[PDB]
Amino acid sequence: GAYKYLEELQRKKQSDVLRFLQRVRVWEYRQKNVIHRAARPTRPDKARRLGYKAKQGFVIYRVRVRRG
Amino acid sequence: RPRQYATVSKTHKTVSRAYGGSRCANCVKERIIRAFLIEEQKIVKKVVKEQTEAAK
Amino acid sequence: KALKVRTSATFRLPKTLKLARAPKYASKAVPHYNRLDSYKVIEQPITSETAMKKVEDGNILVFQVSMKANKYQIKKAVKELYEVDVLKVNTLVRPNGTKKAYVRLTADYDALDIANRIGYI
Amino acid sequence: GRVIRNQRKGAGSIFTSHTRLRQGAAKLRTLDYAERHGYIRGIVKQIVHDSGRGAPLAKVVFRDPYKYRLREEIFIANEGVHTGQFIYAGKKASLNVGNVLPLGSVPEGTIVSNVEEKPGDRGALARASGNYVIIIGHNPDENKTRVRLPSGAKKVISSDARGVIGVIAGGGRVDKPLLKAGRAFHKYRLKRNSWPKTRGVAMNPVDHPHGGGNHQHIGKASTISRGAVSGQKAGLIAARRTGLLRGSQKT
Amino acid sequence: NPLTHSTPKNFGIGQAVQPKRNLSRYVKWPEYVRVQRQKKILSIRLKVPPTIAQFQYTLDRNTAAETFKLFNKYRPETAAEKKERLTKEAAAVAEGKSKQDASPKPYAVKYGLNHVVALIENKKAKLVLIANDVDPIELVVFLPALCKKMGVPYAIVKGKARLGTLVNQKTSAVAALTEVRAEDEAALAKLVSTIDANFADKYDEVKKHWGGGILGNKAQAKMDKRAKNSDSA
RNA sequence: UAUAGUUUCUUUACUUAUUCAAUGAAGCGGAGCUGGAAUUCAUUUUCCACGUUCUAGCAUUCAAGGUCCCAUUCGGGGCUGA
RNA sequence: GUCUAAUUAAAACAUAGCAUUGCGAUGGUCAGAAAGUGAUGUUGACGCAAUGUGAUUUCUGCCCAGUGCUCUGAAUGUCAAA
Repeated sequence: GAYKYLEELQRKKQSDVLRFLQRVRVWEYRQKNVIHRAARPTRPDKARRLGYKAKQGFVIYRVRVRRG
Repeated sequence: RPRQYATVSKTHKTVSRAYGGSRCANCVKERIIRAFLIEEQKIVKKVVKEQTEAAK
Repeated sequence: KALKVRTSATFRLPKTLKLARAPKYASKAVPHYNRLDSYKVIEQPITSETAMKKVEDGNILVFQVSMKANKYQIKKAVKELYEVDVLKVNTLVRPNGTKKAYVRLTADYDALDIANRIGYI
Repeated sequence: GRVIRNQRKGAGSIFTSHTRLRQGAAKLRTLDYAERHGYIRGIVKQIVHDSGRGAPLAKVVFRDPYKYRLREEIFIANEGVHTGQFIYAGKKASLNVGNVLPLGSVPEGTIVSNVEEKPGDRGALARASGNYVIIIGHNPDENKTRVRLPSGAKKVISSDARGVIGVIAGGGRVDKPLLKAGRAFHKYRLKRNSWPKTRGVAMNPVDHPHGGGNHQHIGKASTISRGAVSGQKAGLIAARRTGLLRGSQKT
Repeated sequence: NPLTHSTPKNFGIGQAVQPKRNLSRYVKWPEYVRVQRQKKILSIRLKVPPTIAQFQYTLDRNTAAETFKLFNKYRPETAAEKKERLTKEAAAVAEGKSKQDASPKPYAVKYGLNHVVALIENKKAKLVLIANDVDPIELVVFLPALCKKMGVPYAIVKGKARLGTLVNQKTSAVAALTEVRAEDEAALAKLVSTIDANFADKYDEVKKHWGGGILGNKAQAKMDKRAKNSDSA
């Protein structure tokens, strides 16, 4: 199994690798629109914890909202 | 009026001269002269730079 | 291999193969019959002494007409229903809400003849 | 209490500028390549009056280097410019009036106008009638040019910044009195709605802080802080001193 | 000939309306282009951490062709041959009653990420291939360390699309071999020794070394100018 | 007073984050030719320019020319010109 | 010249003129719940904004203690959260 590794590694968020990855992906999301499609997710481990089964009829939408 | 300038003929809207119904005759004369003369003067500038750069 | 060329710094949308529709089935499955035929543009004549002076002297028919109709329709409908030829058409909206049409023929035909053929006068 | 005039002035339904007869925005040519590596010639075709503006304008015409096209610009005319006049804009251009040299290309004591404080703004400082900028000196290393601005102030801008040489036309405009509320009326009729002006001290206290009383009088002081707010700011904002000017500004 | 002339135009600054040139450099591209370009740019500028750029040290194309030839030998089956296989199996179970073993044993490549990870943690693998082009990199950043801890030989190779071509899919993100025929086990050992010299043995030092920190052409040129002018002697 | 470590703070520096402005995102940066200045202590260090200024004209047709192919034919393409 | 339409047309308001104040645009004044938002601003100190006085002539005196506005920061001063 790999989703277990993914889950623990995504828990290690103040590790250097993940905070780097975070920096990058936030740059690119921010350069994209506010509500914008994703045809695959970013955390398949998580989408699978929650109900995502990678078949036809499931959709990811990445969305950012102001803060405060 | 400017659609009667459509229904009328080329004879009414124009003269037999270059730059006919657009520019005055005297302005035409002026720019003809100016063309000829500064072309000649550009030739002269060219040959002056030519002989100078060839000497040096 | 090396890259393409580009003369203008504008990047426009490409053109793209625009398919059409012939899709799989029909939207309504029955073509509606003619919304506006002669037997609907011409409802009834008019027989007021004014319009009868007209049809007597001026060689003019006077009809009552749908609000959806126009002069081409009226002309064609008259040419069909009455086997005549028609010179011109002047229409108005009667303030009872209807349309009225003054219809002038050629000098060949006679409006009196075709009206007392129709069976009003 | 009400919202007052100075606060209504910012929404501005009626206070907007009356921008009909204005021939366009009087901006410089864009700083593309020819200007920053050589020069380029245009021609002043016609000087005209801009409404709301005391300084005239000069419809200049250039050529497009990239296309058979005749991009026309609008320059603020300096004193001496005339029709049919060749305007040379760029870096290796010659120092005569009407040209658009940069400040690293001009020497000290040079007199310019319609200057940029940031290259590519297409026109700024010294745009009004009679006014000019004076070059003071340079720092080519750390390419910076010191300039004196009509306030009397000193500023330091990119020596790659541009500016027309000479002084803006229309000078001596305010050396003449108007004599007439009607002259003022028409002037502001073409500029905007800031005329006439009522006095708060003659208003009611609902209408202005200085208003009210059984005499026209202010009460508190007319010197207000910059740490005040909308509705408190009616008078002398952040005034360091006050009254008649008894000697040198000492700036 | 005597009518043809030589005009030549001066394309300088005030003259000769400039001609068509290749402005590939000065284009207003769209946002998706800008995003992916600046994305890779930023992901080289930043000080990448060693467990990334553990990638970016990929396999040279020669041994790549070798290993892919090998895997194409040990390719899996498609639907048509699976169908006829099990038709034969039906015939044999019907007439000979061979207990689902009339067909032979297959030798094929193992693909699938969790398949492969359990294969490794059980140590049934002979070789592992890993793709570098992966967009969620978290899926694969651990596979190397795991393969090391287990003692398995791994390699990073170019093309998850290549793995997909190999394995009848679009992508695979991973591949591995666990059981091979004796006709090729020797080439397998050779290839593995080469790989282990390339990737497995250098695990410690690449794990130590931080990547990135790289600058553009304009900036590197300016740094060169400044540095040679400062160290002028 | 010198130290191998952790530490705080001051200053400075870098660009990709972020921020600002412009444009139809047109000429960025580096190097290289040419000429000039340039003194060279071998052999070149470098630095400057690298097509436009008497004149209210004109400047456009993948550029004319030069060169190489095709298939001559109506022509057609490439490189250079840049 | 203007205003209290329907009891106050005036010495009131405005006015030109005088003076002061802020602002060199990363700005001053103002607006918006917010915003990759706006007015001044198609603007640039002979300008914008804010105040006061009220043609011209002649003069605008003493007071910075108090209340405001402001300019100074080395300080056994005070002094929040972190």
